Order: sequence, then structure tokens, then C-alpha cells
Amino acid sequence: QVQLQESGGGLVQPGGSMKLSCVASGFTFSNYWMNWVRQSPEKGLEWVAEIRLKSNNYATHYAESVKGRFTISRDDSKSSVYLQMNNLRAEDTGIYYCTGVGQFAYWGQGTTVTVSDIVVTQESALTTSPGETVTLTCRSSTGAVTTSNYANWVQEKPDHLFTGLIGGTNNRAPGVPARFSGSLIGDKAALTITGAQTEDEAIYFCALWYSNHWVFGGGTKLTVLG
Amino acid sequence: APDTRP
Ligand SMILES: *[C@H]1O[C@H](CO)[C@H](O)[C@H](O)[C@H]1NC(=O)C(F)F
Repeated sequence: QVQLQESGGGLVQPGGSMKLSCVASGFTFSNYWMNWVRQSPEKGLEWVAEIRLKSNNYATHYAESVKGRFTISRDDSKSSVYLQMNNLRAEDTGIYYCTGVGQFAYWGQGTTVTVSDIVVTQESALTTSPGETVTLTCRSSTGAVTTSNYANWVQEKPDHLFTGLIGGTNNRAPGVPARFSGSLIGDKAALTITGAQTEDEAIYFCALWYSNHWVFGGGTKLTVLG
Repeated sequence: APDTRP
């Protein structure tokens, strides 16, 4: 088991500052890029920042929404990643997650922060039953999804529990069941569950890579009936 | 292009 554990959230005033931390175990932390992603009811999943390796001079990239306000950093000797958040805005409210590996296999439990253009489209909802084959799709407003978008698929279960399923279009994360597979079909990315099970009732998000940032889809609610 | 280390 890999473990990621975030901390540092809270209830803050607009204009304030806060620093989040995340400690990793169970994988060679210093060989992987790390990301922060936030979840809000208003905006769904939103990628915030990435930090690359020592060999990349710890290169960083940021969502346009946080550029100049947030700073990502890491300390490989402590297997930790940090997010310094300055000039907080109401729109920064959400649950913050550290995540990485191939490319979003592993997620922490999240830390809540309450402060008081490309579109990726997914089916809002799909209904299936056990033993059926169901395919979820992920479309880009830019045109065709290709292997150069490195499509990822992540599952959210209660309570805001995320697990990465597929990265690099069609690579299953370790320990992910065989019934999950990724593909490209008609210029969309697609997740297929071949033989759906009751426990697969969840929200599924896709994420697409565009040169130096990720854009998450709005999520699909999959109901498994019967 | 992103982190493609397995
Ligand atoms: C992963 O694949 C990338 C292109 O799809 C690119 O070639 C990158 O350098 C590859 N990464 C590794 O081999 C290693 F994990 F860094």
C-alpha cells in the first residue's frame, strides 16, 4: 500500500495565506512528479500545480487561476510535497489532494480549505447493471483526443475517496481490477468496464494533458442497478 | 510529456 497524507487545511479569511503538506510512503517518491488537485462543488476536480524531479531542476507548472499566488515545492529527504497558498480567494475553497504516479494512480485523503480555455466533457450520468459492459467517454473542445493527451481515469467513492484507474490512455494502475480498460474511440478517450459490478457505482473523472497542464472532465455518475 | 514513469 502507498499512502499519501495531506494536512494544513482550515478556515481562513480572503487575503490570507496557508501552507499545505503531504507526506508519502510506499513508493520511491523522489522519482515521480507530484501534483495538487482540488475538488469543489462549484468546479468539480481542478488540477492546481505539478512539480517535477531534481533532475528537472524541480520545474513547476500551475493552473492559470493560481499562478503568482501559489507555490508548489518538495523535500525528497522527507518524502513531502507542499503547497503555499497566498492571497486566498473565496474560489480557492475546496478539498485539496496530493496525487501522482502514472499519472494520477495515488491520491491522499485530502485536506479541506474553506475561505470565507479548454473544456473536457464527460457523460453526466450512465446507468448499467451487473455484468454489462459500459463505456464512459471523454471529449476535448480542442478536437481529437490522442495518445499525446495521456488520458487518465480516476474513480471517486464515498467519502471523497479517489483512486486512479488508468493513465497514459490505456495503462492500468497497479492493483486495479482487470475489468477496467482504457481506449481511444472516435477521437474521444474512453474507460470501459467489462462486466460491471455493484461496487463500481461511483463518479469517474477523466483528465487530459495539454503540453504543460491537465484539464479534468466534469465527471460521470455511474449507477449500477440490480 | 507528463510523468510517464511506470
Ligand atoms: C515516458 O514516455 C514519455 C512519452 O510518452 C517520454 O518519453 C518520457 O521521457 C518517458 N518517461 C520515462 O521513460 C521515465 F519514466 F522518465
